[PDB]
Amino acid sequence: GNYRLLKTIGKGAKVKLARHILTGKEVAVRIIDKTQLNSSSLQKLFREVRIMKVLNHPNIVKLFEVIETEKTLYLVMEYASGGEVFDYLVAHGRMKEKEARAKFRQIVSAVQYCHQKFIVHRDLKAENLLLDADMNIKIAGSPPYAAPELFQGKKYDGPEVDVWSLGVILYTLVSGSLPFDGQNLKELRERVLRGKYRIPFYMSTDCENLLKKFLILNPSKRGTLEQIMKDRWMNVGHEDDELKPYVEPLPDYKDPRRTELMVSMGYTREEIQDSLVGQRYNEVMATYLLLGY
Amino acid sequence: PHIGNYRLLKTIGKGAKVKLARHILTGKEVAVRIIDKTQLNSSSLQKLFREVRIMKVLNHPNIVKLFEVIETEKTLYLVMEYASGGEVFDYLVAHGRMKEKEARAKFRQIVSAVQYCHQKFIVHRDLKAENLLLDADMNIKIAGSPPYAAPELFQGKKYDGPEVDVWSLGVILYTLVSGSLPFDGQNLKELRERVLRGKYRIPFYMSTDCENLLKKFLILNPSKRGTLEQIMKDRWMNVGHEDDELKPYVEPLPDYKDPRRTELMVSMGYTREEIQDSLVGQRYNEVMATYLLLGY
Repeated sequence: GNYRLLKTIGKGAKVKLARHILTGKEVAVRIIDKTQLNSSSLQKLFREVRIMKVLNHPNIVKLFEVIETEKTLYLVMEYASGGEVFDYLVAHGRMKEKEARAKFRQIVSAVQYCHQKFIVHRDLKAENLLLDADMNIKIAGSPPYAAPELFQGKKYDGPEVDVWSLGVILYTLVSGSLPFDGQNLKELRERVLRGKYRIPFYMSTDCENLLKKFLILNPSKRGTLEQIMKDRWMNVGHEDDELKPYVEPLPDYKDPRRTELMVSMGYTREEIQDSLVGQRYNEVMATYLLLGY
Repeated sequence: PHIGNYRLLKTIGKGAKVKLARHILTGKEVAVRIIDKTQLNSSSLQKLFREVRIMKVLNHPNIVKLFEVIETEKTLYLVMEYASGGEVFDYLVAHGRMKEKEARAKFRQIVSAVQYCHQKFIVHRDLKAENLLLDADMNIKIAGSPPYAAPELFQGKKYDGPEVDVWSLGVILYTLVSGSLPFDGQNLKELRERVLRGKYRIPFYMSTDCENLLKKFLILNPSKRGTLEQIMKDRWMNVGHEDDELKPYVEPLPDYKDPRRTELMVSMGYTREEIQDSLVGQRYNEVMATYLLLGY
């Protein structure tokens, strides 16, 4: 629709770099063929959509428009033009702790924001953490991140799962490698269940102390992130601004500047209003959003 | 571009490297695996050595043959069978599912090969299809891991037995005939929930024979699973082999005295003496390699 599709940036669903016509703005459009999706995967797709709609945090990709046809679902979102953090590491060794922290602060914020809404990512990879033009985290190979309880036939519901995973993340962020590894599953399981991981000589005690806060075998012995947020390593170099849960900014559905512009385009205030209050994510809403730059 | 007796040709796998090469004195093609041991951490070294001990012993037309080991302090070299036709994985993604007649052909070799390993109390412990290669003649050669895991993994159960391999083989069959995995998910929890339940989708075109055989592999309770030797008697396995049933593989006795080759080797300047010693020795030095490679 409304969007001039530029190149492809992910295949086989496809993902297309596009420019929103009326605003000139760049968006990634995810194009999904529902007809190919088996029963179970469709539920997951729908669940995923419901979640995007509601997430609004600077470090989680923003959803801009959903366009639905019988065969195809299109998702228009924020383009992360910085690649994956995965790459960045393989590119540029380990991160120095100053930089790991910078990134890791945003990650922890994002996930904790999710948590505020009783949403569990349930599957943090680093195939999952993107970066934008300015090296900011944007959130959108899975085994090493699995929590113990997985391998134990334990329930796998909580936020505590995410916390564990973040532990893993931190470690690879600062070590350039996974804490728990193996040439296979049995081994990775024996290694994860033991919980012991190699401390690199260059690690700060502060860092190791924070690692301990995440990677705790017993699930319901794990900090909330809101606690973790108070951790000392997290807040080095922020002596005056400590990490706190992110607070959503208040809805602004009435910006006269854009409403103006949109009337110019032929939208009625009426609908602009309806679409936002509605959180419909129709073209009216996309347009309002994209004029938000 | 040298090492022992091998002209290294192209690279065929990176980041250890694996180089197609031509054994000079015989003209034969071999895949050389070059490993930098300095880079291997403690644990990984044990697994390498363990892996080497095993190769040296395996001798089955559908497991890659080990030809030579060349050890240096930093670098270990493993010279072996080159399977030119790539992975079965690929072949499927290339040419839909296999029809049963063909699934069976391949799957016979696979089950033979694993069972041969079992005779030797060796458990592959990690059958992928990233693991099953094909040679020039579409024969299986044995050398993405999660969907193959047996239940007991996710349950904290011990994970030692042959029974592990059997389950995996179940998975293999299924993908071999369906062109896809019996147990899937967008993630671990789901793949676990799916594997623990055991239920998998039956495709409309599947024979009842086939599904009967699948049931024989994929049984939740580990110590309720056939040996492969039982499985080998299965009806589906043996359709189209009414007169030759799959039985455990019997490897043929050693011949360290092939006059034809010993000859040619003397010609090259090896002493019978040493040819003899290397083989009895199961040294896997250049003398042995050459003997082996002359066996084509």
